[PDB]
Amino acid sequence: IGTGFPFDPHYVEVLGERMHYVDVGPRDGTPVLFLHGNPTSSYLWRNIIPHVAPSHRCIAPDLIGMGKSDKPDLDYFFDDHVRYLDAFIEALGLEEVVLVIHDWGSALGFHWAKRNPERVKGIACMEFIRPFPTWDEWPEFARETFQAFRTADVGRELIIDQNAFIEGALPKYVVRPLTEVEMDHYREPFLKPVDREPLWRFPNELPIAGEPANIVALVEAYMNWLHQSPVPKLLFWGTPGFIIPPAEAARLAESLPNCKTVDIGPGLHFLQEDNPDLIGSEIARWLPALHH
Ligand SMILES: [Cl-]
Repeated sequence: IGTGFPFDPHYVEVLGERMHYVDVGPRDGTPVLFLHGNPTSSYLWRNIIPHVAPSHRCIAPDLIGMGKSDKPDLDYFFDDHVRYLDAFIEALGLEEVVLVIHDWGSALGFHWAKRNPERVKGIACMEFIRPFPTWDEWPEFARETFQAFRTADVGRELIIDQNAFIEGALPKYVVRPLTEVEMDHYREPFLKPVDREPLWRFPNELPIAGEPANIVALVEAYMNWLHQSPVPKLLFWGTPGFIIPPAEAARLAESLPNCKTVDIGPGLHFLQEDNPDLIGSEIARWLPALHH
């Protein structure tokens, strides 16, 4: 599995701040927009993009406060990310897109699709955010971890002061061991502790046990949209998975219209780090029939 990031940097200024992004492939078609989540960056997509770039434009931004993007002193609420990504998409002049989304990138992507349904020609998703109506829906062995993340004292200590999301959760939810070179690419945005604010606000925004109410309502809304939308969908899942276990992937296969599911083998949350070549090859194979 490749550890390098052989993508030229691109930058766009939106809402006073520079956002970094990958931009490769042809300009005369429908772009494929790749949205990472917490605590990652476009680095997460590095081994997937090369499968898709031959046929389609690949655009992979670093969310505001993450990756090589600028790091304003924001609260980094979901709503902040929405503002920055909405502006990013318009700054690039995108019209119709295909989305490839994970974690908070999936909340952003599904929320954008719900608001812009005629501009979404397909959604490839994996380990995506859905409501967890009670802590019981949450993976058992991570309930204590995320309950502690979701506090103003202990959660800040762990995630900001001790970098637990990077040093702990990230490698814990990849089945294969991440290498030190890969870990250094994920560490680099967050070398200064104060810059870890998004890594803490994100778990506090997760729709779990009814809280926070604004995010539960928005996530419920995009999931209701998704369940009624005819848009083509490609859902990657692993075993045991994390926020989409195998049984949920199978329910979604039956319940979401025009949905193809792909078993990637072993995986937890960051499926891209366990089987990037199958994810990329399957996205590439699925794109042509979306054009018409
Ligand atoms: Cl999170």
